[PDB]
Amino acid sequence: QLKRTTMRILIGLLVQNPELATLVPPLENLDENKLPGLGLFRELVNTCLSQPGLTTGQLLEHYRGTNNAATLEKLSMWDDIADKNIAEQTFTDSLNHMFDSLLELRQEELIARERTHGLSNEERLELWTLNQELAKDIPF
Ligand SMILES: [Zn+2]
Ligand SMILES: [Zn+2]
Repeated sequence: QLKRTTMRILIGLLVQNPELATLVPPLENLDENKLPGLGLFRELVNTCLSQPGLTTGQLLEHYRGTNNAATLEKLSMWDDIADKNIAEQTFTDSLNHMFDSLLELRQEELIARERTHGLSNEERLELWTLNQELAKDIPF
């Protein structure tokens, strides 16, 4: 009866449909500490890209023995996301929500940085840009 969250959907859908990994943009320069589940998601995407065509069982086997194995097992049997017809649309929708979340975190970071240290011209333009566009047992 797992409740839906952005990272649960992304990781769950990827485990159940590893071919979805090809839809993910490069995540190399993201800070996994800013978003629970992001580090795991990025690991899974890299595994899938390393072995095109791998099945769900082959993906889960690669992660046997890791500290996330039990969580991926649960997401692999999570039938709330099991529908194949809407899987891809749900994946790309949730991808955008994840990056939306990172935008909101960055805006909050720049606001805090502005009070404590002030902003550079580049950072102040970034904050202005964010303000305009943002106005318009599983641990994640
Ligand atoms: Zn590996
Ligand atoms: Zn949406």
